[PDB]
Amino acid sequence: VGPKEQRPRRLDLAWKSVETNEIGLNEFMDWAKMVGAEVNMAVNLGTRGIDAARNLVEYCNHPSGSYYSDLRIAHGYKEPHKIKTWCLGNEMDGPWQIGHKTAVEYGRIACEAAKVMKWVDPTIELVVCGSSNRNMPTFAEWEATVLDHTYDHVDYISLHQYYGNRD
Amino acid sequence: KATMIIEKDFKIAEIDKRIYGSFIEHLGRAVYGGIYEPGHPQADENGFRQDVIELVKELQVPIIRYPGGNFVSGYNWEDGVGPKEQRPRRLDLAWKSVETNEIGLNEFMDWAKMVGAEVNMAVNLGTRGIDAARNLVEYCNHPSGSYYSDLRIAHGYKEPHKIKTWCLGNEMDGPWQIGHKTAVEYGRIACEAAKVMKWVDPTIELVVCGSSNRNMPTFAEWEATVLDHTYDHVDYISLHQYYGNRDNDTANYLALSLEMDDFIRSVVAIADYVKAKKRSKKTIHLSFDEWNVWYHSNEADKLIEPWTVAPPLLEDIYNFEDALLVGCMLITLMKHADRVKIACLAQLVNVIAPIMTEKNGPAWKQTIYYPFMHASVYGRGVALHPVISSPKYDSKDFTDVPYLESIAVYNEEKEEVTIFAVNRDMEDALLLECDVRSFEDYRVIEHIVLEHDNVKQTNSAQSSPVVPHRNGDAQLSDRKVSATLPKLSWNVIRLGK
Amino acid sequence: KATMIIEKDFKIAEIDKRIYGSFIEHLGRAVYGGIYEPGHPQADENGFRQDVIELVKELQVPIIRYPGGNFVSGYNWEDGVGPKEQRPRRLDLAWKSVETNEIGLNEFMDWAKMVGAEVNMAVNLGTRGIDAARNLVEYCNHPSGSYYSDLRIAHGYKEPHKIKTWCLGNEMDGPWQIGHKTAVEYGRIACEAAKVMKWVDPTIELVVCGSSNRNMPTFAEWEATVLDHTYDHVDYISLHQYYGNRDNDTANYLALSLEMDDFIRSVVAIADYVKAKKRSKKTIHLSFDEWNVWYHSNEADKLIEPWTVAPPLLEDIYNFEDALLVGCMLITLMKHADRVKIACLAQLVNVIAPIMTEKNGPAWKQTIYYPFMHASVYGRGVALHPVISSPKYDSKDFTDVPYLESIAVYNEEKEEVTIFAVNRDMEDALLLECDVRSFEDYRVIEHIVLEHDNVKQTNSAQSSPVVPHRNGDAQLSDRKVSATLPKLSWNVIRLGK
Repeated sequence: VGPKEQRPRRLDLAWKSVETNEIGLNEFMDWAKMVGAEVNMAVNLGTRGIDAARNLVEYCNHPSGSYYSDLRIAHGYKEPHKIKTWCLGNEMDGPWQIGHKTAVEYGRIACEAAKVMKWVDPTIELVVCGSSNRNMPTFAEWEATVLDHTYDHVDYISLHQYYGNRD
Repeated sequence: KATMIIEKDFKIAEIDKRIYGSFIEHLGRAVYGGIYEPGHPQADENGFRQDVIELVKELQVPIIRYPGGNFVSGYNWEDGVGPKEQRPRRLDLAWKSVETNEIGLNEFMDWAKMVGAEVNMAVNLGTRGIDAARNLVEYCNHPSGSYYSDLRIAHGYKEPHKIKTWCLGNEMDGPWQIGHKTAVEYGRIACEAAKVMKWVDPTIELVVCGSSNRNMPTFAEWEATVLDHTYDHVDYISLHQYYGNRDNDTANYLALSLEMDDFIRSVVAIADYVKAKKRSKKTIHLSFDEWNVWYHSNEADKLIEPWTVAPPLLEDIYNFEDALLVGCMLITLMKHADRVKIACLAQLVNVIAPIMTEKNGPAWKQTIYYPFMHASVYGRGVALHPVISSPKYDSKDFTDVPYLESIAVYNEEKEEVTIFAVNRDMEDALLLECDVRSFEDYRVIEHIVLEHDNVKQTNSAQSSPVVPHRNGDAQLSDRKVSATLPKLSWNVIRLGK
Repeated sequence: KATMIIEKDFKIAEIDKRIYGSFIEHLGRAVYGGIYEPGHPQADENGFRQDVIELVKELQVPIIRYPGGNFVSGYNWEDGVGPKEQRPRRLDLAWKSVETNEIGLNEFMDWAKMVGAEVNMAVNLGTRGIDAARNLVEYCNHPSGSYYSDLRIAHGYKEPHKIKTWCLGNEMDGPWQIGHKTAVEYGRIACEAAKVMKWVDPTIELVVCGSSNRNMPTFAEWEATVLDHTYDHVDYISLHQYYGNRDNDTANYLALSLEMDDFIRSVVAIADYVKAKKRSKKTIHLSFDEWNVWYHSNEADKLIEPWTVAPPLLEDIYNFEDALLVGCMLITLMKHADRVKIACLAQLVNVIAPIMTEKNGPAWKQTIYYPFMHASVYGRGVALHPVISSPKYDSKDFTDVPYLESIAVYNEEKEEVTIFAVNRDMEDALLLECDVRSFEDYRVIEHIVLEHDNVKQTNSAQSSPVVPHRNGDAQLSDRKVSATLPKLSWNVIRLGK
């Protein structure tokens, strides 16, 4: 976010690419508007945590009169994005994931992130990470533990599945 | 009388030269007044003491661990790079000193280059974690075209440092450590740090922290748990050990290398337990990345007031018997060349060091400099398995202590065989006979001896009564080397042709 | 071509003769129809087959594990003692057989005495626990003057059996085991059983259960936990391993001893990890108390209906390649004489066995009998460290497999050196040259060879095509023994003087 000359070039470790950040969340919201879609925004719970989660909700959803909401206004977006549905991280059970967490570690951070996000904006919904797929050795055990930690604060649990005709 | 077989075909392993490594921490006068002293008449254009540079070069130290040690666990690497006016003064909680960060990692790399050493760089896993670890690898090793690599270029270092071997934190099991972690907490963060560092640069190697010493209540349990968490992502596990003669029992003191031997075997066993538990084809080796005599300066250190710059901490003044024990420790590393691949004499300058300096004044060699120098210079090649028969003795803490501690190293390229030997006998000479039928056309080049009548004799800036001579009597006749090892002596018998 | 140095002074350790042990379970026809067959023409007045007794004596088996194995985990020792009329018929759930208990422990001890073997007695820690453990030690070992010792006397056995070495249960990690226990559950009960057994008789030694197999999901973790719970009270940890050639790949099959070597090294590492964790001075050794080829009889056993008496279970008929692998396994045990102190060929009679019987008929020697006999008879003394240079091959599961598997054993009292050697090569002879300089005045006594052109050839009661000959060409010349090891052969090269 903010002026392009101040956006850093980063090493994206997920896909081993250099990410320029020439597109960030405000430009993506502009694109989504053009195609008539709302956005299901994911927050980083790999290298980051609860403070970044509340601040991003505030930046996106709080109208004005705080540092992060007034920042979004300064960046050229007077009206809040008012994002309804958010993902609490991504595929956190994966040994290939940046900042992988066990089901307990993830459940705990997701619970605490969910709380602060909803205190910023109680209209939102939260999605907690399921297993990366049905074949994970932690399949089902993961979902149970994660929901045990987050149930009262979240709305959905995720599933991921891909198929292929390799034979 | 003792005997030895010296058979080319009974080999332990090629010695990894990194067993002759060392270590510099931002501790006391190791950096400030040690390697770096801008006011000194013999300082170079960048403030580095040229006399110290020459003393390190003569040791041929291949690798130096940096910047800690307990210091790293509270250190921010960014505080020591870039223009000096923007580097903050910090309270170093490890050594209760004010660290100016006038030396940071780029200046240390410049120093290391001058002494011909690569750097074994440690990352902070005490107050910091995985993000700082990836960014530091990127800063050091990624060529260009990212924020951190281009930052290093801007700071005046166009070519990457290309650091090969990194430490995942320091002594994290210690209750005295900044950001101490349990074995599980450490295993987990080390695993995740290892991953991101290797994704930045897959050519690197990683060292995971062992116990701070063999006496920790979590000893062995720690290593097992840590390796269980990190095995597939790391390359070495570390061991630390210091010794001291706090009860004036020389016989027992010189036997302490047998304990180091068992310590090594124990940690090897743990690595091989975890290898089997994981069904891994990869073998983890050992980095003995702190070892030395350390005890003499304990009481003086207790009087140092906190929050000075470069206090005179850990300034052990070593004596002759300390040199003998260091010699036994070196032989012990060589005899584990199959599994100990890196070792660091802790530390290189001023701090429990073979090299000592005085402000605006001379640099000089402690007693321990000599066996270290001999092992480093003459101990490259293949470590051979000794089948020794030696007489033995009992001490307070040890039974069946051989008077003879020895090994031979064969260097095929130089066509040399070197026998390192300590005679621990406090009263009598030891008549060593080595069966060298395996080596044809070899002769004795020289027999170096380090001895002194008084085991408590030290060296100093003023005078060095403890120094090697080359009047050993080793002789080679019908495929037998016969040598007289004086009482309480370190010996280096060099053969050639 | 291959070379080998046979250096007197480069020694592994004295071989404990108990590495030539075996094992009889109440399984199939091992007891009923094996050691014990009333009315057999060769049966003695106690019903034991004399022909089997002689075949066992010729193997010189020093120790025999009994009575299980999976059987012991559901067995009540009291059911097999006292007057036969009061012994109950039980459902043995291990092998789905009706056990009559016509043989119990006192009759087994009578048999063991006749073959000159001590008994390694196993206790039930599946359905039973510490009380039955102490009571059985008391029954067997306490002289008199207590209920259980006087009971043994009343049963006809005045002198105590004085059993030295006891197994704390059987295969307790196995999901197929009666009263399976987790490593913590097993460690705790084994600890508490060990204590009470040694309080009855402090002269005993105890063996704790390892993993039932290298492939168990709890492998290595199990041993570490179990030893963590039992270290101070026990003496050995067990390993079990079986092999088979289920994909008709001989070259891969003969390399399987490299896996056994790794398994042993792995379990030794675990013991030494726990030793260090405990700061113990005691070293735990290994009892390899089940090992063999086992696979031929798998399909046949599936047809056996439950609840018969003495069914023909596990009746592998071995072939020549099986004997070669057995030879490689024996050499592997000798190579680890320093830490493997007991081993048991599983099992001794009928069940996966070197000795097979027919009812009212003959007893005969399987292919595997021969290498076992050679190893037991000629492999007493000190195992020497093998220094060998052999050509090598790759197979499906193994890389750098040496064509030569060999070790020499030096018996100083007999002034003999025995070289055991397998040539795994499926096409070519190996020309072995052994440097015997350290054995002045030794000559070749004999060179035994087990070879057969068809690896799938078996022996039977009617003929034995697979038998040793003494036409090996080993010869001494200029301090060097040269011997041709035929393709796919087991070789015993005996030297003396």
